[PDB]
Amino acid sequence: TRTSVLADALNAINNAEKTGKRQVLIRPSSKVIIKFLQVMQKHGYIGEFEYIDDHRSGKIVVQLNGRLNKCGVISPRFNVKIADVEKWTANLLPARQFGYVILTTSAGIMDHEEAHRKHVSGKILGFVY
Amino acid sequence: MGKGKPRGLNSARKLRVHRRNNRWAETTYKKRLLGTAFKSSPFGGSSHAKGIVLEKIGIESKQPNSAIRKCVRVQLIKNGKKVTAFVPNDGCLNFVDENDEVLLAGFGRKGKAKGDIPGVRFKVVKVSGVSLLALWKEKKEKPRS
Amino acid sequence: GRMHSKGKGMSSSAIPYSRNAPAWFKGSSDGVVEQIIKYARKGLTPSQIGVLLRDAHGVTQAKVITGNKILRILKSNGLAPEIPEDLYFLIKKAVSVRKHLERNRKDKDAKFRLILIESRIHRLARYYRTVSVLPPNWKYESATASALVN
Amino acid sequence: MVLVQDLLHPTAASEARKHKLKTLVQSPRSHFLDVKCPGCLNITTVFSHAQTAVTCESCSTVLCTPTGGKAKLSEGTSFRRK
Amino acid sequence: STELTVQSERAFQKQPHIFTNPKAKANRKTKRWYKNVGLGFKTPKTAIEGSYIDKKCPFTGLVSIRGKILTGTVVSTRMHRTIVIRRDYLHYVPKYNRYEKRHKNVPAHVSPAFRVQVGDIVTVGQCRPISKTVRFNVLKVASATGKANKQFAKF
RNA sequence: GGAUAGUGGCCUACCAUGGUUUCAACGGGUAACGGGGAAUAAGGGUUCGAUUCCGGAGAGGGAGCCUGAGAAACGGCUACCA
RNA sequence: CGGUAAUUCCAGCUCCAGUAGCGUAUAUUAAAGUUGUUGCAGUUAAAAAGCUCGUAGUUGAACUUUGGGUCUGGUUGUCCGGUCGGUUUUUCAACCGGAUCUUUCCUUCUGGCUAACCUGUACUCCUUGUGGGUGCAGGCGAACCAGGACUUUUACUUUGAAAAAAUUAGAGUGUUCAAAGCAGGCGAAAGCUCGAAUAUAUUAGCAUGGAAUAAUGGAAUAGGACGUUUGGUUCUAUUUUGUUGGUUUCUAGGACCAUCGUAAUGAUUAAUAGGGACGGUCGGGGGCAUCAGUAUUCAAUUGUCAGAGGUGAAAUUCUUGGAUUUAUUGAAGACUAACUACUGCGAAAGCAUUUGCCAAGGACGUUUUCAUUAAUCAAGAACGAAAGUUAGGGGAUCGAAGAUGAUCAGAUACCGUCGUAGUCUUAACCAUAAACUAUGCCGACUAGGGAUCGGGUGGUGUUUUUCUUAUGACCCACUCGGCACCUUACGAGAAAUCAAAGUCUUUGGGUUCUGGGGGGAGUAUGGUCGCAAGGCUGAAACUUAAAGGAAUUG
Ligand SMILES: [Mg+2]
Ligand SMILES: [Mg+2]
Ligand SMILES: [Mg+2]
Ligand SMILES: [Mg+2]
Ligand SMILES: [Mg+2]
Ligand SMILES: [Mg+2]
Ligand SMILES: [Mg+2]
Ligand SMILES: [Mg+2]
Ligand SMILES: [Mg+2]
Ligand SMILES: [Mg+2]
Ligand SMILES: [Mg+2]
Ligand SMILES: [Mg+2]
Ligand SMILES: [Mg+2]
Ligand SMILES: [Mg+2]
Ligand SMILES: [Mg+2]
Ligand SMILES: [Mg+2]
Ligand SMILES: [Mg+2]
Ligand SMILES: [Mg+2]
Ligand SMILES: [Mg+2]
Ligand SMILES: [Mg+2]
Ligand SMILES: [Mg+2]
Ligand SMILES: [Mg+2]
Ligand SMILES: [Mg+2]
Ligand SMILES: [Mg+2]
Ligand SMILES: [Mg+2]
Ligand SMILES: [Mg+2]
Ligand SMILES: [Mg+2]
Ligand SMILES: [Zn+2]
Repeated sequence: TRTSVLADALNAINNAEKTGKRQVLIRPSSKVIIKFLQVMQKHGYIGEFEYIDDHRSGKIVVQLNGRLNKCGVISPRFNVKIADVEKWTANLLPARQFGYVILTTSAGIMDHEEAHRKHVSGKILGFVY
Repeated sequence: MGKGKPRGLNSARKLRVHRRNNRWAETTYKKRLLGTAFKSSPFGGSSHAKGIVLEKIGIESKQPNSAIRKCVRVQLIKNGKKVTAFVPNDGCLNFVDENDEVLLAGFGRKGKAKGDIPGVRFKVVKVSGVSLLALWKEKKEKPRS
Repeated sequence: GRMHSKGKGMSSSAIPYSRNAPAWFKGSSDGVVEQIIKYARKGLTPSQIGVLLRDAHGVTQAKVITGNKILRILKSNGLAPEIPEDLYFLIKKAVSVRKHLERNRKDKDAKFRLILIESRIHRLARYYRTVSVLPPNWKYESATASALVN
Repeated sequence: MVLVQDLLHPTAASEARKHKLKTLVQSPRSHFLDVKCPGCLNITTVFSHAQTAVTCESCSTVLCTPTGGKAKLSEGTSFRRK
Repeated sequence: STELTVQSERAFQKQPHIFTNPKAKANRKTKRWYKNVGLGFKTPKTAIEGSYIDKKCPFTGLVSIRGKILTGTVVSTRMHRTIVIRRDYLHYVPKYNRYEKRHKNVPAHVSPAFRVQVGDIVTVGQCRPISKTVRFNVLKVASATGKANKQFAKF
């Protein structure tokens, strides 16, 4: 089966961005996807993206910016206990300096810097660097 | 690829049962879990063993090198098992003599043969309460006969 | 990629953009609903019905014109059968292989398939039991399945 | 189809070419052909992929032999589009 | 489940220290004593309107609910006046950082006030040691029906 | 009901047939007393914890008990084995 | 390392390392991403079960409240130090809240306290005023309680309460330094005086916020939801009728069938998920039934008089009272060529002469239908080449066994000749193969080339030609499904190579399985399965420094 759509989508992104396609298509297209992408937009790893409504399921067209390096997804959505964020981001992203860890939470879908300001953690989805 | 192993947030058991039952091909873990040290390994899973020199043997070594190695068959005290101990340094089985209490050591290799001495897994240390190196170098002297 | 075989098809109906009606294809909701419940009393199944509605008459989907699907129409008039449509069509086939095996003791690749169809049924039954269509503590098989058919 | 395609607006050639499923929107490419039989002066909305030996409204004329894809329209018959 | 007979042992069971006065001539005769249980638990009228005595009921007995107010579904009901509640849960295992779905069946006494069936979810209060294993007492069958009144397809 | 300081299959009568189990029951092993902790030491961990504290046991075994608020005590006793 | 200059043995002088210590042995942790959750491998190095089904497990498409304004609290950078190196605002900021209003309730009431003025009852202490408050009938309740009513339930995460001390980290401090310790510090040195912290420990429970994530649940026989319903039915029952025992009320609270209304009355998709229906097809798929070729054999009758077989170079070996050869048949039980391919189907194993029947099946198409049924799977199963095995039938040729003829130092080995068992089949078993694509299954996405085939579209295309044809058969372009190549690899890879063995130290889509130096060993044992052969399952002791893999040059 097609399991984690988010992953299965971000995989296409990661393939697209690897070759230098200026865009990608993403079949299934969720809230999470869009709130994940929305996050990439707010930092700037991603251009426009255009959610098609198949009178049906979803479908997205992303515009890549040549800025994504990796559009990570961590797989069993591990629960994170606020301090353990530091151990995830340390182990996933290059450097204390720059990068983001896209985590769903009580607050919605933040990145790990926004989630530290708020003082609210939860599950992880993926990351970007 | 999914990479073999399961990845669920609720897997755990199929990890933790898998890693119990793969470990078993890790030879470190198997000896620890099955008490080969205790049930076998002449010394009772122990640093050393006092054991009576039953005879001074000369053991003709494996190939490349060629030398008769000057060893001692022992009878380990506690277990009553018989082993074969090497005697380090020039002669020094001369210093060992016959029917002595001889304290033994592992050779180094966690069982197994040290180098070319085929079927000898032990070094003599103390002969009747001294130390071969103390005899060999003659900093200490033997307690008479 | 198929349930049982290793053949990975997408033989499929597409479904057009419009949840709304294709206006010009006329009739009525009630007229089509009355059209359907004739066919529900003639014995034809939702899947057969909707073909007949589509092929000859101007229906695209009952979903579209009526609002309700078809089984949901038939249920509303008490004309949906005890054993569901899809399951019934498998329970038929099961019998049509259990019958062929009784005659042909030596025939392996049919025994193979019969083990599939049987399993396919127990997939579907176990689904239906959990829905609460078929009552539970009720197994849909072989000996009594011939009686469940006819 | 390399690097930059602007994938929201394909050329209609591609949409017509690609699978009726494998486009931006799954739109089927079947029609409800309004066939007229030689007998009665009345028009049956024949779906082009019927799956059935399609009779008329009442008279047994037999309109379309259901083949695999689109149905062969039985004998010298006439039809409107959709 | 059993049930019904009220007084049918070698002994004949009354609510102890509670009396049904013969000189007095009320309509009920039997002074049905009952307990308000607390912790926001309502006394079901099947207890107070009913007949059975039961030492081990919270409502019609000396059994005092306290401590852990557990819950969970009901797996086994076969025995006399007790139930087996299947209290599923996760178990975290840091060296993996995932979860075991674990089990523990909890045996729990029933006051026949409630009607308990298999595949019913049920809150249940710790109380005295009733029995060997049963340290718990059914307090609230949450799935009272659970599609019991409604099967039932044909319009 | 009996007992117990008291709850209880703790014991007894009569009755019912339950109870646990591949979410490892039961069995076996443990060169296993449990925990605090220890060593190792990026993160995740592994192995150790007889041992200064906290629990639990035991006083050669296995029993049985007196006194006593508190003992199934053993720098109490009775016995049998060794 | 050591065969007379041994830089490795053994001694002197040098010298190195550590140094009141350092060695040795066994554990053990690290190193070991050589146990791997993070984080390994499995085409060939060890490693994908022969295949499919399959319960538990684990995992599982998308969809329901988004956005905009309006004020209002902070919190550091700013703008000067407005100041006696520190402090208080503004010109400004981002950031985090809070209240709300937006088709919007945050759980709702029976009452207590209604703080407040939405007020306006006398209207004015009073700069010409809506600056300002003595003030109480209607009444905004969030300013709190104190009791109902009943909560969809979890996971998840928050801060909190708790997680004995020592330990652990860690603040304070002149034990002389420290390791530590809980000490200490300052006077007239007549008395006074700071300390003895903080943090962690995340497993479970308890507390409260949050509502993404994930599950779970609700109205589709509505027995549904509400209430000016209007009847009722069962109540329950306290408060006054002087106080007890009633009976029935008024009534206020249950609960339960009616009927009158109110509302937008109530089902999300219809996953390039899946199943199932239909359609035309397709196939060397399977079972059961027949037909062939034609073949080899024996035998018959037939014919023709010296050899024919065999040879690996060479021989042996057979008949002649025509064996062989020539021709007609017969029986038997075989196979089922040529086509036959980088073709088809089948879960694999495997499957090609014929028709027939029996059911099944993939793809396809489909404005069909159900609506989460799905993927993978320890237990369990189903099949499963050949051989083998019992038990039947047949036995042509080859043909494990055997005989036997040569050769070679010899050779029960090739070759040679024959030739039981089988081969073939039927009824049982067995259950393994280099059952090998030595590549688990599903899932997605990355690169072109041209082809290749099984489906499907379009071409005033060409030809068929029975005049237009219409099928057929191509060409050409593109498409769903199948089976494989070429080049660069910028991607992989130890490389061979691989468009998957890619999207992996820039490490996480889901799942099952297997491997942890070599051997010992697929052995010993014990199960368990088998008629047995044997299978499945599966050890260590002991042993050893390499065993491999791939490639390079020889
Ligand atoms: Mg030699
Ligand atoms: Mg597919
Ligand atoms: Mg499957
Ligand atoms: Mg009692
Ligand atoms: Mg012990
Ligand atoms: Mg321990
Ligand atoms: Mg201890
Ligand atoms: Mg001990
Ligand atoms: Mg102690
Ligand atoms: Mg002693
Ligand atoms: Mg004693
Ligand atoms: Mg004592
Ligand atoms: Mg003593
Ligand atoms: Mg280690
Ligand atoms: Mg490895
Ligand atoms: Mg291999
Ligand atoms: Mg989802
Ligand atoms: Mg410290
Ligand atoms: Mg012959
Ligand atoms: Mg072919
Ligand atoms: Mg042929
Ligand atoms: Mg299995
Ligand atoms: Mg065979
Ligand atoms: Mg032979
Ligand atoms: Mg095998
Ligand atoms: Mg293999
Ligand atoms: Mg090995
Ligand atoms: Zn007609």
